[PDB]
Amino acid sequence: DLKCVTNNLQVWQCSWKAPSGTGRGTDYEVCIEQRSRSCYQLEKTSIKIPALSHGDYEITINSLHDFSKFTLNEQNVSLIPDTPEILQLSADFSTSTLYLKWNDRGSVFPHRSNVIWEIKVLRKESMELVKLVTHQTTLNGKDTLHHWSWASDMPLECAIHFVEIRCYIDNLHFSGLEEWSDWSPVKQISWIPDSQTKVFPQDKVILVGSDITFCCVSQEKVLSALIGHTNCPLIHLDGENVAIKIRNISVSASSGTNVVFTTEDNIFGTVIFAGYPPDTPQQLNCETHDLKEIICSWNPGRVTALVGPRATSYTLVESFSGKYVRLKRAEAPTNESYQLLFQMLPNQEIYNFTLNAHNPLGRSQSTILVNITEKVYPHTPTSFKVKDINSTAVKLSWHLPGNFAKINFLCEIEIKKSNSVQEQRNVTIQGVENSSYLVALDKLNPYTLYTFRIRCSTETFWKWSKWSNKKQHLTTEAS
Ligand SMILES: *[C@H]1O[C@H](CO[C@H]2O[C@@H](C)[C@@H](O)[C@@H](O)[C@@H]2O)[C@@H](O[C@@H]2O[C@H](CO)[C@@H](O[C@@H]3O[C@H](CO)[C@@H](O)[C@H](O)[C@@H]3O)[C@H](O)[C@H]2NC(C)=O)[C@H](O)[C@H]1NC(C)=O
Ligand SMILES: *[C@@H]1O[C@H](CO[C@@H]2O[C@@H](C)[C@@H](O)[C@@H](O)[C@@H]2O)[C@@H](O[C@@H]2O[C@H](CO)[C@@H](O)[C@H](O)[C@H]2NC(C)=O)[C@H](O)[C@H]1NC(C)=O
Ligand SMILES: *[C@@H]1O[C@H](CO)[C@@H](O[C@@H]2O[C@H](CO)[C@@H](O)[C@H](O)[C@H]2NC(C)=O)[C@H](O)[C@H]1NC(C)=O
Ligand SMILES: *[C@@H]1O[C@H](CO)[C@@H](O[C@@H]2O[C@H](CO)[C@@H](O)[C@H](O)[C@H]2NC(C)=O)[C@H](O)[C@H]1NC(C)=O
Repeated sequence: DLKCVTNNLQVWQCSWKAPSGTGRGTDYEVCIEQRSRSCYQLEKTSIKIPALSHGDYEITINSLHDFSKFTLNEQNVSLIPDTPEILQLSADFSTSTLYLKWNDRGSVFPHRSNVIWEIKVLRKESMELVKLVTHQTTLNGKDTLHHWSWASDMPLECAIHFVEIRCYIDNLHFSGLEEWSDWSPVKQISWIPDSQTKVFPQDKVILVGSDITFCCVSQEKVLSALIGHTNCPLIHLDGENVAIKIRNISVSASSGTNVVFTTEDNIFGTVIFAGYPPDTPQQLNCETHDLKEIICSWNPGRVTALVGPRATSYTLVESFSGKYVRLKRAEAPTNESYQLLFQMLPNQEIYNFTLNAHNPLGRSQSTILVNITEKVYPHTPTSFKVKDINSTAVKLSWHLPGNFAKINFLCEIEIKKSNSVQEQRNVTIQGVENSSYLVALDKLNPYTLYTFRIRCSTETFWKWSKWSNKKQHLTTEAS
């Protein structure tokens, strides 16, 4: 009943059967005959002989007295890897995820061989939760450190979690059978009940239509729990501790849906918010009243169903300039659409806008490049009259705010006769200082119950302006 094993492809640690004819406490003498000629003097069963890759052996055993029918051979062997050992297991309770780190002792293992790690996670010694398999190679017999994490489906607070690990080493050039290592000694992480919250998780957020479980630690029996008028069966974890699985979570209200666990005397609970990420900002356009600042207005799409301290946030970043601007919003006192302001940079005249949107569930973006000039929108004129030199027609003078000393206009002036006709004419004027302007007409009918009206334009092509206060100051008719 002999047997040979090995943990390094280098040495074979054999151990034969019991005694045939001699009693207990006998010494032994074994020899190994292949090509060499070395013998041994043993006191037990094991022998630990050098490993023979390709080649046969000839093993002679003697009982050391009252002899011995002991003769056998050796070719392959049986490969049992050195039981791995967990380096350090830790948790991030906020995200309720596990961190494992161990070191394959590749260093004490010769050839580049492939290895199979198997990680196992139990929630209570018994129940099995995740089962991982990664495959790789014993890196040039160097100790290589491995990392593995997992975000539990249940909060790490309301149940103990053990984690073991073992491996399989397949060496392409080994002939013996290759068995699995032992399971790494157990490494567990349990939370010490030390808080106010007994219900997990607190005030989380999830994509509507997802699945989620809720913890509840306690020392007094839990009678029942419900989401919203719902009453979920109780999953019985370990000391009158309870869990509840929830499926296809539905859109929460402005205030997150509630989850209450209830006991004999008291009641506990948390809240949950199910919404959507933000929609890609639709209809992103940036115009300009004056060539000083830009107005990028946009409209959000689907309502995130998340508001308040988790209302979707917007940020306008400029490509080259690098300047940005994160608009903070009131708690929805805006209506549907909203905009933001971006001060023009001197000597730019082209902006590569990208409106960013953030949300505790997702992010979106809509970018729009522009020639600020081609996108100008003048504000309506102000405070103008109708006076001139003595004769002929009238010389108008209008006031329009901003900075346009650089370009020209196409302010079309409409002249309306005595409640009948209205021909059209336009005179071009350059940009002046932050002040009024001075135009001109030609040969107009003195009085004749005439009326005026004005609307502008720009050298660049875009929106016109709001009409101004309609005036009808008839100069002199009889003298
Ligand atoms: C304003 O528009 C520009 C467009 O101009 C750029 O277009 C890109 C595609 C490239 O040819 C670049 O040379 C032009 O200037 C937006 O450009 C964004 O550029 C970044 C570069 O970091 C792109 O991301 C990159 O993507 C590659 C592979 O996809 C990665 O390897 C890089 O690491 C990097 O992540 C990005 O796709 C471009 N944006 C989009 C979505 O078009 C620019 O983003 C925008 N203004 C800003 C700053 O937001
Ligand atoms: C998740 O639920 C929806 C339907 O939700 C409904 O409205 C809720 C507010 C609540 O009152 C629920 O009880 C209601 O049932 C499921 O939608 C159906 O999905 C099937 C396919 O799965 C589809 O054929 C039907 O047309 C859908 N019905 C409609 C219009 O809602 C959805 O299936 C559930 N989640 C999953 C993945 O099964
Ligand atoms: C490797 O070597 C020994 C040598 O005895 C193996 O024993 C042989 O096993 C095979 C398969 O069972 C048989 O066909 C042979 O008859 C056995 N002996 C001979 C002739 O060599 C042993 O099973 C192998 N593995 C171990 C445990 O080392
Ligand atoms: C930004 O837009 C303006 C308007 O298109 C550009 O200025 C014009 O440039 C063209 C050359 O293609 C000239 O013919 C026009 O006379 C210019 N407009 C006027 C009258 O001011 C400007 O070049 C654009 N920015 C850049 C450099 O791409």
